[PDB]
Amino acid sequence: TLLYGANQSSKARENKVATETRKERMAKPTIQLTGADSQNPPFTEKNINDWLYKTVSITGRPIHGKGMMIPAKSYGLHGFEYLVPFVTKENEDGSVQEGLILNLGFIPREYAPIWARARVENVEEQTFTCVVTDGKHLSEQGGLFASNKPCENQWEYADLDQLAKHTGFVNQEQVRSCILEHVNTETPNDERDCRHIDICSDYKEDYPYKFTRSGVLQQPGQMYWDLNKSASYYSLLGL
Amino acid sequence: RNRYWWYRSLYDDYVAREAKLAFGIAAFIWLPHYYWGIHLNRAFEVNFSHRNYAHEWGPRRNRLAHSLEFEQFDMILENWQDLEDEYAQRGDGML
Amino acid sequence: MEVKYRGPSDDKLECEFLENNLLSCLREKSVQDNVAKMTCRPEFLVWFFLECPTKAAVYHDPKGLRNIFIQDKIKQK
Amino acid sequence: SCTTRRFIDEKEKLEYSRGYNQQELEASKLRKDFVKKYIVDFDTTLYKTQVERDWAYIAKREYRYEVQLKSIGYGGALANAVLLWRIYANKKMVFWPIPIVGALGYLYFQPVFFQKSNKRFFDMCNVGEEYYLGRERNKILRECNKILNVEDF
Amino acid sequence: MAQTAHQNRYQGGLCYAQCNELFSFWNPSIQQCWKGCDFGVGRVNDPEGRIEAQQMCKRWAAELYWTYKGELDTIKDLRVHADMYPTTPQNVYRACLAGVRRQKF
Amino acid sequence: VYCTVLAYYGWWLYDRYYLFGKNATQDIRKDTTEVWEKRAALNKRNWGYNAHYKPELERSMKKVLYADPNYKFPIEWPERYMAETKTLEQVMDEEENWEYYK
Amino acid sequence: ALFFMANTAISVPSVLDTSPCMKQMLAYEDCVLDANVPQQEVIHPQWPTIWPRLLTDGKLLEFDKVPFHPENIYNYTYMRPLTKKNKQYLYECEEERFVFKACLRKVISLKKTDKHTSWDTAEVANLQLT
Amino acid sequence: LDYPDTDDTDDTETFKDYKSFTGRRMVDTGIVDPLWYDIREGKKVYYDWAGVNQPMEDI
Repeated sequence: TLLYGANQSSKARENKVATETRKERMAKPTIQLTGADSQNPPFTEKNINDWLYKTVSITGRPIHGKGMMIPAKSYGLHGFEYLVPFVTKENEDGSVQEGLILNLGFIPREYAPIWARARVENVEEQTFTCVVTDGKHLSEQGGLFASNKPCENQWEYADLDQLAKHTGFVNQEQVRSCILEHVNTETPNDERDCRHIDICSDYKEDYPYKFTRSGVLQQPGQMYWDLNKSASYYSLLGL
Repeated sequence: RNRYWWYRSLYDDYVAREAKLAFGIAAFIWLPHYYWGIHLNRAFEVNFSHRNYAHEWGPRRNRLAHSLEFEQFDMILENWQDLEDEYAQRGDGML
Repeated sequence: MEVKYRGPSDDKLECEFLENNLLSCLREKSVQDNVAKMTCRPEFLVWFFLECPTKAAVYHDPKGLRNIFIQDKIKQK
Repeated sequence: SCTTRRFIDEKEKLEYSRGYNQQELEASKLRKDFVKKYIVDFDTTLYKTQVERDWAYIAKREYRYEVQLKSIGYGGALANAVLLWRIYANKKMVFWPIPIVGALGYLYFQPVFFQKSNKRFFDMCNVGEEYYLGRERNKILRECNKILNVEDF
Repeated sequence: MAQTAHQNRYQGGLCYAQCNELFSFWNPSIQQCWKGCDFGVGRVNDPEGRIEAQQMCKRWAAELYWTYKGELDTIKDLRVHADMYPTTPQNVYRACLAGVRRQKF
Repeated sequence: VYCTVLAYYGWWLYDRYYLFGKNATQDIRKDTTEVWEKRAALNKRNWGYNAHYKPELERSMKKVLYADPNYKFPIEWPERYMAETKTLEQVMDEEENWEYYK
Repeated sequence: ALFFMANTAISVPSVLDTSPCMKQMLAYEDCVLDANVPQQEVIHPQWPTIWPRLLTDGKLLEFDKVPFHPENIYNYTYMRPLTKKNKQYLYECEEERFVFKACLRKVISLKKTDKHTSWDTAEVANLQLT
Repeated sequence: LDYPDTDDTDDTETFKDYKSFTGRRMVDTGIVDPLWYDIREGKKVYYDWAGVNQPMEDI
């Protein structure tokens, strides 16, 4: 119990340092990616630490047909994180495509199926301002006795290799490297903002709801205050 | 009342034991129904209040927005007329 | 009334149309509609302030409005 | 709306979970004092205008369900836990854990649920500058804006 | 009495009784007569209140039916009979005036 | 006694319906003139007649204008809901020859 | 019947109108209604600038209208200039018109800034919860 | 394939529609299901996941 509390306190301190680092990274102005630079993004498995948790603005075309729905909960709503294969470069026939994985934000459980929406999704070239992110807490959310079923759209955690295989893009390593979380950079950069998706109380926005700069910094349930509370509780239990 | 009268009023058949035991259980099975009905009645009342507001103050807010836009145009028009006066003074030196 | 939300368009062609209507209205109303033919449509004026916030902010700014007036005068000769 | 209410509830939960700063605590104390006095410590039917009475009663009902009833429920849960412990320990039915531990649980949880939802009750009193309740709320709001160096509604 | 002030005709008092006695039982003018009783409650005794009540009757007739500006001012005969039905603004005005006349207090 | 009470209730309904005038005349004489005048004053309502603008603004010009007993509205209230019976030329001529009081 | 619904929610009040300049708009509209002006463009306080021809000749459209032919009085109402009586009874409504215009201009001067931390939860302050 | 006529069963036209720019984009939007058959030689062969029998031989 005391050992567990000490470990929780150490993890809280490490998470605080990581959150400060991510805030410093995201405070920088967005890096533009248009034209050929979008078709050959600088992100790679080896250089990812340079661009990790860093705001870029990349142009490309999203594929809403093959969207993955990673289970997630946002403000008491059980919905899905809406990952899509983001196509940057492709040949005229369309057989050969390369791109990335784009987290469009939280989409409620009711509207997750394509036939459940009153829209025909736009799959043309669009510019998205996204934070390049490792995609860590999504990959560590499945828990025990949970596993993804691909070859169908069944997901429990963001397994980067399985998502990359599902995308079918040729540049498998770059797709596996990271995901780009659709973010709104006109929001406060503190992790205490307590508005994690770019919405209002009346939810007047349109699904999926993009993240605020505080939402990207937010690890659900593992922030330093939660770990400090857990450490205090376990210290009290032990003593 | 009259026990004998009430014990054979129902077609000379006796169900008084079950009637007596019915009150105790029936005193509690209606609580969830009652509370959810309170919730539904409040929802209906809120919807009727919204209907009244939309019927009455719905049109009025649109006129207020229309007048806001017209007032923005009026401010721009005043500045434009000041510029026109200045251009009337400076015939071509303004350009 | 279940009215859905859609933010200001800021579309290039739509805002060009609305700004042309706004300029026509400014030129007509600045002389109390003494033109031979008046083409101003007041209603579209409203929409100019509902779907072109950038151009509306430019028009409110005194220096931007002065530049717009100078260019319009040059265009009208 | 249900979505608005759920968002408010969950945002309040997140704010209480992360912490409450120092100036935020001062502003919360001011808001809680105003709400407590003008709603809980006053008969909301004694205001002059109908708007004040209606919306003060709405705020008081929100307080009753979100603080009074929630604190009663949580204190009763704590009393039930202590009661089960005492019944198991004494191997017989006991009655003392209900009143005493229920009152202690209510006194422990009422400040918690009041601190969690202080802004919700404070904002529900925004009937307008034309009314006495609205004027007092606006004065307290200006003080809180001075403390927090922000602007609220 | 959908347009009137009382739930039942018995709450109207002596004025509604006189309105009932004025027209036949199938005549809908009675209700209009009742409205006259509503207009001259605190006005009949006041010398200008009576004129105000007559103006109220004119406004009521103008609101019920389409009317022209001089139409209600050139009526030759303001008397009513049992078989007078509120088919015209003139008839509505006459019934309302008759109701006003029968409002004691 | 149930039959007697039912018969009394039925007769009461019958008498209330058929002797409305007599009942109302008897009721009108149970109170003096002053009481009936007070009741009539309590029940006095405008019913929506002459509901013109009531100036709440303190600097409003129409406030002082309405306080003036000689103020003439452009048209009488019952005439605000009546169709015009004269030609547009006559209307414009009368309005252009109109002169303000005071 | 008597208590079939078993409850009535009298606690929920009428929706409070929280519009910025609604009171001034209604006051100005009542005043203009008092003037008894055939032209409806006078409903907007900005009519002298938006439709200045109301004060000169009344020609508000360049023959691009569809109100039918001038056969009755109730035609071309906007194509009818304000008369002396209309102008007087509209001038009597000048202070309320000015107050409405001032309220509109002040509302226009209000801009959303970065200190509005309560913007995402402004419904509670707007009193939308009953 | 194309039985009895292309007016009724326009298999080749639909095959070309799915294999063109508009068809690929419509499938990308997710509102249109993928093509359920392949025209191999002169035979329309339904995929296994289509859940239908193969067309009868034209004897």
